[PDB]
Amino acid sequence: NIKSNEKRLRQNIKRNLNNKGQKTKLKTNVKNFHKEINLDNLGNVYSQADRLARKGIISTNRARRLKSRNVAVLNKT
Amino acid sequence: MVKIRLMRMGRVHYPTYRIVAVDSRVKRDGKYIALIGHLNPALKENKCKIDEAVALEWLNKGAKPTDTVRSLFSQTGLWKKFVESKK
Amino acid sequence: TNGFEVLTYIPGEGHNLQEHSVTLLRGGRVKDLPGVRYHIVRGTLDTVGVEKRRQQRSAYGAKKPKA
Amino acid sequence: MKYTGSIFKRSRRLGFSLLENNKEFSKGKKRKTIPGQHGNRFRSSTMSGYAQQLQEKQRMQYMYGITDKQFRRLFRLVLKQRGNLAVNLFRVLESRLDNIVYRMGFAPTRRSARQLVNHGHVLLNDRTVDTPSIILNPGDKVRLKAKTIKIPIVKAASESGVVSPFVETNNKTFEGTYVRFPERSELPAGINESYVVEWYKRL
RNA sequence: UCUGAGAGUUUGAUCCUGGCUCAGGAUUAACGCUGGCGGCAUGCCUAAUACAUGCAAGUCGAUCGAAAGUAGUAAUACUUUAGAGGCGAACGGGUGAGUAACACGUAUCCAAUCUACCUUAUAAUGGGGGAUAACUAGUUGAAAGACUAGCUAAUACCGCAUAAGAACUUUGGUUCGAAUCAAAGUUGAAAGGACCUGCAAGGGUUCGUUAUUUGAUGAGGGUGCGCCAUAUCAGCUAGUUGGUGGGGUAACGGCCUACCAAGGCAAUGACGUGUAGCUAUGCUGAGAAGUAGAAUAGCCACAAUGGGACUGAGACACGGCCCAUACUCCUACGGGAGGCAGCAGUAGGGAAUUUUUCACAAUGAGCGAAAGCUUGAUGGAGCAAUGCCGCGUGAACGAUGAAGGUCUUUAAGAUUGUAAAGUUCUUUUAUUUGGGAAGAAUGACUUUAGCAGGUAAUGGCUAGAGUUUGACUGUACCAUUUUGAAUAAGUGACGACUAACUAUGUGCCAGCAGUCGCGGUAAUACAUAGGUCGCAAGCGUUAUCCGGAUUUAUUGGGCGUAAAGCAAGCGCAGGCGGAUUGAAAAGUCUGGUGUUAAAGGCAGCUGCUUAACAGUUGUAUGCAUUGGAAAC
Repeated sequence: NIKSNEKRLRQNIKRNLNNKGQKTKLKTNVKNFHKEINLDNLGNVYSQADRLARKGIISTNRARRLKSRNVAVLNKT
Repeated sequence: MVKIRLMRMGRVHYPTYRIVAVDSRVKRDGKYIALIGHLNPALKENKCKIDEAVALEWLNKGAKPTDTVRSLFSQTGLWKKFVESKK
Repeated sequence: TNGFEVLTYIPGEGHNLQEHSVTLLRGGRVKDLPGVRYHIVRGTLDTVGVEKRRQQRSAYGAKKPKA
Repeated sequence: MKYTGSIFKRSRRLGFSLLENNKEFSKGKKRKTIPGQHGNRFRSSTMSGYAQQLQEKQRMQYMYGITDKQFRRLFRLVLKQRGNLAVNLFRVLESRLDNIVYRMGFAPTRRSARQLVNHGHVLLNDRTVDTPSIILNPGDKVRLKAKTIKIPIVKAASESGVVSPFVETNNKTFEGTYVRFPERSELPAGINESYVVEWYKRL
């Protein structure tokens, strides 16, 4: 074992927890948008996705793909 | 970052460097894209001719010289034809 | 050193085969003996080379004699 | 080994004077039979092409003081270039520094000349040499280092020396030059170089 | 313009068919014998067997608080970071087990992709919140620790304000799904450190932040063609084939999913078997090419074995994590720890393949404004005749010819043999002395001097200056430096192939042998002696590859009697196939373009005292695409 790996073992855990907390709130917002459809809910979804789009938690192309498939169901009318 | 580095091509006790336009994540004396003159840093008095053709292109589309490459870029006047054409 | 068993002819004048003596082998055909297709490197681990050898001194494992 | 034991026996069997003409010039009632206990009658009974070709090979390389592998390297190197084969090969063999020292006449024998060359007594083109296999080209200047002239063996050769026209020298200043390539008829012709040159199908 | 050598062996003797063997090179070679030096290269191919042991990627205080230490009366200033935080850790090292396939070579498209540090250019670098290391106290153990409660700061995190343009959709028209415009809606941006200036106000510089617009770069996906044997492997495959809706993914996609149908690959070799990292290249060949994939380089795969996933932009991570499996080690029986195929080294195997060696001096990489740090990458030294090359073991003179040996057979002589003895000469090497490099005509370092974007200052650029930096290493090397022929030769054969012949002994016995074959009392083949010759610091033997071998015959073979025409016939598929006219143009030929890494091969040249060797320039080849031609 080398010293400069278990330090990374400490740093990774807290941001892992934080990123999981963000991912699950993205997911619950997306579930909210399925169960009821309106501009406000999906706008919250756009904002919530862009929060992580700043960072490297979610791949940005995933964010755009999901918001595109959500405007797709917005286009029901 | 693509770096202009040195490549010790030669026998023991006799380094003979070809100046190389190589990426940062490449080992010593590895494959590269374009060739930049050569060097024999044992013979003095202008034994260090360089192409001057594609090196300026490399610098103009991203390149990072090193201290021994800084030396060669100094005498030949690469700086006075590079940093002014930069503006 | 593997599982193979081979016939083998000894060189020289006399030998030191010792009935479970560890030896070393050498190729080479022998016309006189059908089946036998090998020789012993003489001068090896156990089979001591033939003494009183002064011509070419390489086969039969004899060192350079004192002048 | 780079040195040979006996030299007159070589001329005996090879039937070629290692010296100019004194190899078998009745020195101690000098003879011409083959050496060993069996010089009585082995005149010519198994004269094969291979036998005589070996004969010319050994004749060619004994009077030059060479050994096999370096001679093979010389043949390969001379084969690398373009021109005629035998004469260029002989030019390369006459481009040896010690052979040119002998042709200078500064030493009585090629062996003494070779020792003097090895021991640093010879300086070439204002550069000291220690390799008897240097390749001399036309227009190359030679001196005797301007040093170690006080040798009894170098003197009587230095004044008494045959100045061949293909290499010129100045006796007192001990300066020489390799101006022109020696000609086939200029050097001893008891060697049939052809049988040697097509004796090598090595490449 | 390149270039093609044979020979012995079946017979009483001959010609032919035909097989074997030798004459040539080459090795990651080993063994026997011998062994002086120098230079260059190379050094487990067996066990991807297991490992004692030491070192292999860390850096940063001009990020943070705090701790410790030093000068200080204090204020304060300086040195290190245990920890938090930034980057690096995914490169670089090693090995070739697996993999017979888009793994590789190679040509391509990604209207299917993404890419931080690097690059052009733009907008802003505002203000708050809430947290936690360390610390303390406790529990607790020898320690590793772990857990419990309070305390903190940041370039750690999270909201809020406005988004230049983005991101995505809404509407309109544009062009041959792409791209660009206009308007609308929703949505998201930071972090400050150091410094100059400024009484201040505030302005600015350097380092830093986010969003942006080109790229460079790297990675990934797909296709063409090529890239082993085997039919003593005939069927193989059910996410398999195709469609529909959704999800998923950097993106395409049965990738998955819910529904429907049974399809698809296969004699032009499916599926299976065994084999193997592929390529450049090495050895051989004149060549078509045979052959191994050495050092090394591009690509690929792996990290005791088998799975999983976080984080990171990039790993499913060689010295990161979890789990399981097997092995081992330590212990205070409570528990732990590990993964040498990194550099050395050990055990085993093997016939066999090395120092538990020095230094960042140079290249480099990483961090750090900068000093500087780490580097068993790298550069060096030690060992090894393992290979290639060079140099030595002296030299001149010196005889009817010293002595001895052998033969002759002895009482002639010849060989040894100018070889020797002897007289003189020099010293690479041997051994002293003194001088003593280049590599480091680099670079960082900051005073200087100026320029130049912008100012008040600050910082870069250009030239100089200096102290500077060597393990190598007093190294090579040089210098009429000391002495001294002194400090250095073996090896194989001598019947023929194939240069080299006599004697003694042995007497089908001991033994020799690549082939022919030698010896049963005169052996040039056995053993030795003498002599001779072939190589020589190497010589021989064995093992493997190509050649000769036209002995797998495409170049380049035959089938009556030498191996070889099926017992014959009907015949699918396939191969080949009359003449004439036109078209297209796959082949076929030629024109352009792109491409086919370096090293290596060839040739020239340059530099090593010269080859060995190092370097420079030029040099083929194939493929894709594009213009033609139109005999066949």
